[PDB]
Amino acid sequence: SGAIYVGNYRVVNRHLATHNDWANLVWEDSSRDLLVSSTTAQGCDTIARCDCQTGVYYCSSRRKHYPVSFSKPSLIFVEASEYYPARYQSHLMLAVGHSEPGDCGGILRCQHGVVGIVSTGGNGLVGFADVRDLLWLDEE
Ligand SMILES: COc1ccccc1-c1nnco1
Ligand SMILES: [Zn+2]
Repeated sequence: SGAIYVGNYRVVNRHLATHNDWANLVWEDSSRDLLVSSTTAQGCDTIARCDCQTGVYYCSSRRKHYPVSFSKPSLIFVEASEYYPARYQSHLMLAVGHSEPGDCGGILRCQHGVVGIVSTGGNGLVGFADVRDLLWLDEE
């Protein structure tokens, strides 16, 4: 689990969104596993605006933050797992690292702020849903 709280937005994995998120929907995209809902209180997370490929992510299944190199946001095949079917996911970045389903929502951060959230895993890779292209999270 986990979310990004920027301005009056809450950013979550689409597959973990709650009824409240859907009842306060701003934007969602199945292809990216992202959903954004509106918040009553202002958040303080800063979204990275950059093309960094190094950062640190939170892995809840190890209670650890790991430094990682990560790839460019791309359209990648995600294999079937115990709880989820095989599908293509867009705006996905991969790193070599540990990820289990319950790690979804863990923050990836660089020196510029939040890059994205854990979204996929398998075969010793961790996949992150990028948010750095969603420039509107910074306004309105
Ligand atoms: C961090 O995510 C995973 C790690 C391992 C296996 C599957 C997943 C996953 N796939 N879709 C959602 O979670
Ligand atoms: Zn950066």
